[PDB]
Amino acid sequence: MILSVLSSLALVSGLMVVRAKNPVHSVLFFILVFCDTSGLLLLLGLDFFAMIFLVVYIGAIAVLFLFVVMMFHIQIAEIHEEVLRYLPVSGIIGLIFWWEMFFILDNESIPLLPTQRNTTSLRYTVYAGKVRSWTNLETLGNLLYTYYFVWFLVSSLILLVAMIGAIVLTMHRT
Amino acid sequence: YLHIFRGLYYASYSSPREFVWCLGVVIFLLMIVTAFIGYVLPWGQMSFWGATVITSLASAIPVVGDTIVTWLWGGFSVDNATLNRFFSLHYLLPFILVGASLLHLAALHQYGSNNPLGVHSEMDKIAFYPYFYVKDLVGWVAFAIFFSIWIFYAPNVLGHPDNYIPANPMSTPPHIVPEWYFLPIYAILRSIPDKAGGVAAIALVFICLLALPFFKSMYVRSSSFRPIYQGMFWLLLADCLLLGWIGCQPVEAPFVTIGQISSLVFFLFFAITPILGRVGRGIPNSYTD
Amino acid sequence: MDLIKYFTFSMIIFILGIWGILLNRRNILIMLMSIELMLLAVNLNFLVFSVSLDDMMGQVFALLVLTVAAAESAIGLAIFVITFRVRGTIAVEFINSIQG
Amino acid sequence: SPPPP
Amino acid sequence: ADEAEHGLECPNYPWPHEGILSSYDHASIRRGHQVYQQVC
Amino acid sequence: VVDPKKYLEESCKPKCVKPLLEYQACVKRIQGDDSGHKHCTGQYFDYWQCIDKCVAPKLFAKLK
Amino acid sequence: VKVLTYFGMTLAAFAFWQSMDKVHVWIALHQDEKQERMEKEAEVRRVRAELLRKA
Amino acid sequence: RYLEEEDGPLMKTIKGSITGFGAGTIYGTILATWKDVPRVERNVALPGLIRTLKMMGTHGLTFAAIGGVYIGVEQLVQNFRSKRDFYNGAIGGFVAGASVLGYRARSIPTAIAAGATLAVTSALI
Amino acid sequence: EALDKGAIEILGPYGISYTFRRLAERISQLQSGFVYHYAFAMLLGLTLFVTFFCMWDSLSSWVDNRLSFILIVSSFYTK
Amino acid sequence: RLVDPRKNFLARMHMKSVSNRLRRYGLRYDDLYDPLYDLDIKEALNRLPREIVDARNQRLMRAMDLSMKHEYLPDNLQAVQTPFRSYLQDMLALVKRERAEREALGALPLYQRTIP
Amino acid sequence: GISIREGLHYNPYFPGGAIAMPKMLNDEAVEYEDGTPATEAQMGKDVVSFLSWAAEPEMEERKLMGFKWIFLLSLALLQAAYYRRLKWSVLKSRKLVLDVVN
Ligand SMILES: CCCCCCCCCCCCCCCCCC(=O)OC[C@H](COP(=O)([O-])OCC(O)COP(=O)([O-])OC[C@@H](COC(=O)CCCCCCCCCCCCCCCCC)OC(=O)CCCCCCCCCCCCCCCCC)OC(=O)CCCCCCCCCCCCCCCCC
Ligand SMILES: CCCCCCCCCCCCCCCCCC(=O)OC[C@H](COP(=O)([O-])OCC(O)COP(=O)([O-])OC[C@@H](COC(=O)CCCCCCCCCCCCCCCCC)OC(=O)CCCCCCCCCCCCCCCCC)OC(=O)CCCCCCCCCCCCCCCCC
Ligand SMILES: CCCCCCCCCCCCCCCCCC(=O)O[C@@H](COC(=O)CCCCCCCCCCCCCCC)COP(=O)(O)OC[C@H](O)CO
Ligand SMILES: CCCCCCCCCCCCCCCCCC(=O)O[C@@H](COC(=O)CCCCCCCCCCCCCCC)COP(=O)(O)OC[C@H](O)CO
Ligand SMILES: CCCCCCCCCCCCCCCCCC(=O)O[C@@H](COC(=O)CCCCCCCCCCCCCCC)COP(=O)(O)OC[C@H](O)CO
Ligand code: HEM
Ligand code: HEM
Ligand SMILES: COC1=C(OC)C(=O)C(C/C=C(\C)CC/C=C(/C)CC/C=C(\C)CC/C=C(\C)CCC=C(C)C)=C(C)C1=O
Ligand SMILES: COC1=C(OC)C(=O)C(C/C=C(\C)CC/C=C(\C)CC/C=C(/C)CC/C=C(\C)CCC=C(C)C)=C(C)C1=O
Repeated sequence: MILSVLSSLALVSGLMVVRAKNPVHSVLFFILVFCDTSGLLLLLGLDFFAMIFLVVYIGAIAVLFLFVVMMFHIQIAEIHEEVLRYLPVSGIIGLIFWWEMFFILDNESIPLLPTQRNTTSLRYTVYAGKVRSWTNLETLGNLLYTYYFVWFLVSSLILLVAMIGAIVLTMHRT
Repeated sequence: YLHIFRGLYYASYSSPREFVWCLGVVIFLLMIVTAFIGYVLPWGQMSFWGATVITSLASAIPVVGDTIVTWLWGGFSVDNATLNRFFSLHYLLPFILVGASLLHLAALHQYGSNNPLGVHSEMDKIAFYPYFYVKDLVGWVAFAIFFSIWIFYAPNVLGHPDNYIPANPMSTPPHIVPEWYFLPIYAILRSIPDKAGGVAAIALVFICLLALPFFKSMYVRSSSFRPIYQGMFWLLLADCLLLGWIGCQPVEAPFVTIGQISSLVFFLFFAITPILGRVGRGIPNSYTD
Repeated sequence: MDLIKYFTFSMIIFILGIWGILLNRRNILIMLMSIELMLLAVNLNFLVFSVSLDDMMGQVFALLVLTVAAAESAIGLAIFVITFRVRGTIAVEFINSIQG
Repeated sequence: SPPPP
Repeated sequence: ADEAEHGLECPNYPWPHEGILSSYDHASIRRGHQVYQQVC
Repeated sequence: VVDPKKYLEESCKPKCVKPLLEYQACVKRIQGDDSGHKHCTGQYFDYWQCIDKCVAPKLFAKLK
Repeated sequence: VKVLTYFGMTLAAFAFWQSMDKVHVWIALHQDEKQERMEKEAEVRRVRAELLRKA
Repeated sequence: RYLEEEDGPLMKTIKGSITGFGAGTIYGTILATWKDVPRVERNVALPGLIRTLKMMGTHGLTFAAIGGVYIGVEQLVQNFRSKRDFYNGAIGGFVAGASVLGYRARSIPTAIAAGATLAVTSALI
Repeated sequence: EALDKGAIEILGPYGISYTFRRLAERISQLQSGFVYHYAFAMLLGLTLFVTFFCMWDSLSSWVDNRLSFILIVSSFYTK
Repeated sequence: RLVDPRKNFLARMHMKSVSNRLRRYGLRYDDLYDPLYDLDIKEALNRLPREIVDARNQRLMRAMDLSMKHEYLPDNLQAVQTPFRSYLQDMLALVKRERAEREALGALPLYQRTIP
Repeated sequence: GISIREGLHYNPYFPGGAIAMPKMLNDEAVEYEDGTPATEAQMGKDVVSFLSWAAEPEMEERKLMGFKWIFLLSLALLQAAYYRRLKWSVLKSRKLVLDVVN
C-alpha cells in the first residue's frame, strides 16, 4: 500500500520527466523521482543510501542539469514534436518489456500469499546478532577501503577523467 | 439454387413479375418431389428409409393422416407397391416440369427480364440471338466442364455409401439423411420438436416464398442500391448454407440450438423485408438534394 | 509480496527511461535524462537484491555506480555545451551531418 | 460542381 | 458410448489407383482375387 | 517374414509419446473398478489415430 | 500540468499498482498447475526419448 | 526431430495468415516510426497516428497474404501430388511472392524476382 | 546477343552489379545520421533478442520457421 | 426522425452510400422508379413535361451502356451529378392523392393493372 | 476397462468396437503364384485392390474419358469466350452521345 503510493508517485513523476514540454520542468520532476527513490530506500533500512541519493543525485547532479538547462534557454520549437504517432511502437515495446520484465522474478521468487492467520508469531528472534548492531554506514565502510580498495581507486580515476574532460572541452580562460 | 438467389438479390420477384416467381415456386416443388421419388428407385437403404419418413409426413394430420399414409404406401408398410407407383410418378412429373417451365418462360416474356440495375430497360434492349446466345454458350461450356469433373473423377462424392447397400426393412442405418439439396428443409423440419409443427414449418417455407412478391415494398428493386436489403441477402445466404450443413449432423447438442436459431433467421428474412419496404418508401422524402 | 513490489518499482523507472528514449526524437537532453533514469533503476536493483540476499556486494557496487553516473553526467553535459556553442542551437537537424 | 437547379 | 459408437477413423493410404491418370495395379488385383477365393 | 505394419507401428511410437503417456495415465487412474464403467477408449483412440497417421505414408512403400 | 491533473494521474497510477498486485496473486496461485504441466511434458519427452533410443 | 505437432492444412493456412498479420503489423509499426512526419503535419498529432495505423494495416494485410498463400499452396501441392520434399513449398513460395509482391509492386519483372527469391529461401530450408 | 551479351550478362555481371549497387545504396541510407535512429535500432535489437530467444515457447503453435524467414526476405520487396 | 441524415449518422452514411452508388452510373434516385412497377408511376411519368422524361430516358440509356461496358462515369462527369435532385415524387404524391379521393367517393379507378 | 463378450472380437475401426468377424489376415494365410511374401499387410493391400476393382470395374475407362473430354472442353471454353467477346465487341466499344448531364 505504501509501496503502491510511492510507486504511483514515481510513475507519474517519471512520465513528467519524459513528457514535459519545458526541460527545466523535466529536471524538477527528475528531482521528485529521486525523492521517492529515497523513500523506498528508507523502507529498505538503507538510510545511508537514502541520504546519499539526496546529496549526490539531487544536491549535485540535478543542480548541474538545472544550471545547464536554465542557461540554455531552449525554445520549444527546437524540441517540440507530436507523440500521438508513437503510441503503437511504445505499446508493443512497452508490453513486451512489461510481460517479460515485471514478472521475471515470479518463477524464481514466488510470493508468499498473505493468509487469514497470524504468521507473525512464527518470526524467530536471535538476540546474538542484536548485542552490537552495525549501521548501514559502518557495514559499508568496513569493506570499501580494505577488501575492495582497488575498485574504490578505479572510481577515483573515473572522477579524475571527468575533471580533466570538463576542463579540456569547455574552458575559455579570460 | 443460383437462379433463385439471383432472383432474390435483384428482387426479380417484384411487380410486374409476381406470376413468374409464383410459377417458379411451383416448379421448385415439382423438382423436389421428382428428385425424391427418383432417389427411391435404386432401392438402397437410403431409398427405403427416406421413403418411409416422407410418406409418414402425412400422419401429422390428426384425423385422416394415417389413412393418407397407408394410401400413399399402398399397404401397411413401404413395399413393392410404393416402388412401382413411385416409378410411374417419376416418368410423369418431368413432363409436367417441362410444361411448367414453358409457362414460366411465357410469364417472363410478358414483361421481359429484369436487369442488374433494376431500372426500366426499354431504351437499351438488344436481340437474344446472337448476343445472349453466345453468352449462354460460354455458360453452357463452363457448366459442361464442371459436370464432367463430377461425372468422371468424383462420381460418388455427392452421395452417401449407404445406398450401395440393398434395402433392409429390419435395420435403420445409424445415419439417415436425404440428398444434399434437401438438407436445409431437413434442418427446418428437425428444428421443431413437434411432428405437426415441423410439417407446418415446411409448408410455411413455401408459403413465405409465395407471399414474397405481394408484400407492399419500396419501388427500388436491385440490392445494388439497397444497402440494408443487400446485407440481409448475404446473411440469408449464410443462414441457408448453415441449415444445409446442420441437416447433415446428428440430432444432438449443440446442433439443435443452432438449427433452431438458423430456422428463426431464415423466417426473419421474409418477416423483415416488408418492414424494410414500408420504411424505405420514405427515403426519397428524407434524402434531399 | 515485498520483493516483487520493490522490483516492479525499479522496473517502471527503467521502462520510463526506455520510453523517454523512444518519445524524445527532437529532444536529446531528455534522452540523456532518460539514460540517467535507467541508471537509477539499476542502482535500485542492486540495493533491493543486497537486502533480499543478505549480501553486501550489491551495496559496494551501488556506491561505485553512483560515481560512474556522476562522471557520465558531467562529461555528457560538457559535450552538450560544446555542441550548442558550435551550432547556437540544440535542434537535432544540426547534428545530422555525419551519415552514410 | 453540379449545375444549379 | 461417445467415441466407440462411431469407431476409430481410418488413415489415408496411397493407393496405386489414386490420381487422375492412375490405373489399378492388375498384378495386385490377381493376388487379391487369390486371397479372396482362398480366405474370404 | 515379419509384417511391416507392426514394425512400423513400433517405430512410429516416438512421434506419439504424448498420447501414449496420457493413455497410460488413464489406465493407472482406472485400475480401480468403480462398478466396471470407467474405460480409456478416448485416449486409446487418440494414441492410435497418431500411430496410424504416422504409419500410413510409409507402409505401402514396403509393400508390392 | 495542473495540480489536479497530477493528483488524478497519481490516483490512476495507484489503481494500476493495485491491479498489478492482483496479477501477482494470480501468478502465484497457478504455480502448481504450471508445475504439473511441466511434469507431464517432461514425462512425455522422456518417454519419446527412451522409445526412440530403443531402435 | 519433427514429431511435435498435430497439423491440419486448413489450420496451417489460417495460422499462417495470422502470423503474417502479426509480423506485418509489427513491421509497419517499425517502418512508420522510422520515417519523419511531413512538414505540414508537425503541429498536428492525429494524421500522423492515422498514417501509422494505415501503414500497420496495409503491411499486416500484405504479410498475411504471403503467409497464408505460401502454406496454402504448399499443402495443396503435397496433398494432390502426395509427396513430401522441398519442391512442395518452393512452388508455394514462388506463387506467394509473384502474386502478392507483384500486385503491390505492379511489375511482372519484380514478381518473377520475388517468386525466385522466395523459392531459394524455402529451398535452402 | 540473346545469350553472351544478353541473358548471361543479365543473370551475371550486369545484373549482379545493378542489384548489389541498389542494395548497398539502401543499406547506406539506414545510416541516416540521426542519433534517434541509432538508439531505436539498439532498442529494436534488444527487443528482437528477448522476443526470439526467450518468448518463442508458445509461439511455435501458431508459427513456423519457414514463414519467419520468408516474411523477412519478402520485406525487401516493399514500396 | 430516424430517417433524417441531419440527425442520425446512420441515416447520413446510408444516404452517402446510395448517393455514391447512383453517382457512379449518372443516375438519379427518381430514375430507379419504373413505370412497370406501379400504374401510379406510369401516370405520373405521363404527366411530366417531355424534356424531363427525355432527360430521364437519356440517363437510363447512359447508365445501361455503362453497366454493359463494366465501366463507371469518368470522375469529371461524377463531380457534376445530382443524385437526389428530384423530379418525380411530387407528381407521384399528387397522383396517389387523386386516386385516394376517387376511391373515397366510390368512383371507378382511372387506370388498372392488367392481370398477368 | 473394455470387455468383449464371447463370440466377438475387438476391432476399433468397426463401429462399436465388437465385430463378429475373427481375424483372418494372419501371416502366410495364402501362397502367392509370383512368390510375393504374403504378410498380413501385403494380403490386406492386395485384397483391397481386388475389392476396389470389383466395386468400380469401369474406373480406368472413366478416367481416360474424363481427361480427354475435360481437356477438349477447356479448349472449347477458350473458343466460346473468344466468340462471345468477338460478337459483343461492337457493343462494348461503342461511343454513346446523349443530351443529359445530371
Ligand atoms: C469521490 C471523491 C470526490 C472528491 C474528490 C475528487 C478529486 C478530483 C478528482 C481528481 C483529479 C481528477 C481530474 C484531474 C484534473 C482535471 C481538471 C483539469 O483541469 O485538467 C485539465 C487537463 C489539461 O491538462 P493540464 O493539467 O492543464 O496540462 C497542460 C499541459 O499538458 C501542461 O504541460 P506539461 O509539460 O506540464 O505536461 C505535458 C503533458 C504530460 O503528459 C502526460 O501527463 C501524459 C498524459 C497521459 C497519461 C497516461 C496515464 C498516466 C497515469 C498513469 C496510469 C498508469 C500508467 C501505467 C503505464 C505503465 C504500464 C506498462 O501534458 C499532458 O499531456 C496533459 C494530459 C493530461 C491527461 C491525463 C490523463 C491521465 C490518464 C487517465 C486514465 C484513466 C484510466 C483510469 C484507470 C487507469 C488504469 C488503472 O485536461 C484534463 O482534463 C485531463 C485530466 C483529467 C484526467 C486525469 C485524471 C484521471 C483521474 C481518474 C480518477 C482516478 C480513477 C482511479 C481511482 C482508483 C481508486 C481505487
Ligand atoms: C497525510 C498526508 C496529508 C497530505 C495533505 C496535502 C494533500 C495535498 C493534496 C493536493 C491535491 C489537490 C489540489 C487541489 C487544487 C489546489 C488548488 C491549486 O492548484 O492552486 C495552487 C496554485 C497552482 O495551481 P494550478 O492552477 O494547478 O497551477 C499549476 C501550474 O501553474 C500549471 O502550469 P503548467 O501546466 O505549465 O505546469 C508546470 C509545472 C511546474 O513545473 C514543475 O516542475 C512543478 C514542480 C514539481 C517539482 C518541483 C520540486 C522539485 C524542485 C526542487 C525543490 C526543492 C527540493 C528539495 C526541497 C523539497 C524536498 C522535500 O506545474 C506542475 O506541474 C504542478 C504539478 C505539481 C506536481 C508536484 C507536486 C507533487 C509533489 C508530491 C507530493 C507528495 C504528497 C502528495 C501525494 C500524496 C499521495 C497521493 O498555486 C500553488 O500551488 C501555490 C504554490 C506553493 C506550492 C508549494 C508546494 C510545495 C513546494 C515546495 C516543496 C517542493 C517539493 C514537493 C514535495 C516533495 C515531497 C518530498
Ligand atoms: C471455372 C472453369 C469452368 C467451370 C469448371 C469448374 C472448375 C472449378 C472446380 C469446381 C469444383 C470441382 C469438384 C469439387 C470436388 C472434387 C474433388 C473430389 O471430390 O475428390 C475427387 C478427386 O477430384 C479430382 O480428381 C479433380 C479432377 C479435376 C480434373 C483435372 C484433370 C484435367 C484434365 C484435362 C486438363 C485440362 C487442362 C486445360 C488447359 C487449357 C475424388 O478423389 P478420389 O481419391 O476418390 O479418386 C482419385 C481420382 O484421382 C479421382 O477420380
Ligand atoms: C436473413 C435475415 C437476417 C436477419 C438479421 C437480423 C436483423 C438485422 C436486419 C438488418 C440487416 C443487417 C445488415 C445491414 C447492414 C448492411 C451493411 C451496410 O449497409 O453498410 C453500408 C454503410 O452505410 C449504411 O447503410 C449504414 C446505415 C445504417 C442503418 C441506418 C438506418 C436508417 C436508414 C433506414 C432506411 C430503411 C430502408 C433502407 C433501404 C436500403 C455499406 O456502405 P457501402 O457498401 O455503400 O460502402 C462502404 C464500404 O466500405 C465499401 O463497400
Ligand atoms: C541465386 C540464383 C539466381 C538465379 C536463379 C535462376 C533463375 C531464376 C529466374 C530469374 C531470377 C531473376 C529475375 C530477374 C528479372 C529481371 C529484373 C530486371 O528488371 O532486370 C534488371 C537487372 O536485374 C536483373 O536482371 C537481376 C539479376 C539477378 C541475377 C542473380 C541475382 C544475384 C545472385 C547472387 C547473389 C545471391 C547468391 C545466393 C546464392 C544461393 C534490368 O535493369 P533495368 O533497370 O534495365 O530494367 C528495366 C526493365 O527491364 C524495364 O524496362
Ligand atoms: C426447372 C427450373 C427453372 C427453369 C428451367 C427456369 C427458367 C428460366 C429462364 C430461362 C429465365 C429467363 C433467363 C434468366 O433469367 O435466367 C427465368 C427467369 C426467372 N425465373 Fe426461372 N426457371 C426455373 C426455376 C425458377 C424458380 C425455382 C424460381 C423462383 C422460385 C424462378 C424465378 C424466376 C424469376 C423471378 C425470373 C426473372 C429473372 C429476371 O428477370 O431477372 N425460376 N427462369
Ligand atoms: C480376408 C478375408 C475377409 C475379408 C476381406 C472380409 C471383409 C469384410 C468386410 C468389409 C466386412 C464389413 C465390416 C463392416 O460392416 O464394416 C466384414 C464383416 C464380416 N465378416 Fe468378413 N471378410 C473376410 C473373411 C471373413 C471370414 C473368414 C468370416 C467368418 C469365418 C467372416 C465373417 C464376417 C462377419 C460375420 C462379418 C459381420 C460382422 C459384424 O457385423 O459384426 N469374414 N467382412
Ligand atoms: C431422414 O428423413 C428424411 C429423409 O430421408 C432420408 C428425406 O429424404 C427428406 C427429404 C425430403 C424432402 C425435402 C421433402 C419431400 C417432399 C414431398 C412433397 C414428397 C412427397 C411426395 C410423394 C411421396 C409422392 C407424391 C404422390 C402423389 C402425387 C400420389 C399420386 C396420386 C394421384 C395422381 C391421384 C427429409 C426432409 C427427411 O426428413
Ligand atoms: C528505401 O525505402 C526505405 C526503406 O527500405 C530499406 C525503409 O524501410 C526505410 C528505413 C526503415 C527501416 C529499415 C527500419 C528498420 C531498422 C532496423 C531493423 C534497425 C536495426 C539496425 C540496422 C541498421 C539493421 C541491422 C539489423 C539486422 C541485420 C538484424 C539484427 C541482427 C541479427 C540477425 C542478430 C526507409 C526510411 C525507406 O524509405
